[PDB]
Amino acid sequence: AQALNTLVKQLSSNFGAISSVLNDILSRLDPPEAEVQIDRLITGRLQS
Amino acid sequence: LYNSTFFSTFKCYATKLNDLCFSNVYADSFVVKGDDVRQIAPGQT
Repeated sequence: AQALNTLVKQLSSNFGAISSVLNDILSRLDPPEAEVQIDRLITGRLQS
Repeated sequence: LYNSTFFSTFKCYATKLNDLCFSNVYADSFVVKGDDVRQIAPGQT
């Protein structure tokens, strides 16, 4: 149970990027700046 | 308003027309210098 509960809570971690919501950086940043920051949350969520 | 070149910045903190969906939105109007438009920006303390 508490291995899943770690895994769900790390959705909301920023991993050093701007938001942990991809609705935020896609609908606010420039498309070359969105695609660098959305590249950062992918690897961060993968290590979870 | 945005599709115009009579203006100088349109800087928002385009994605700027779909990010614009919130509550009471203001129109804070004031007279700046060109060295003061520079600091109409978040922070700039």
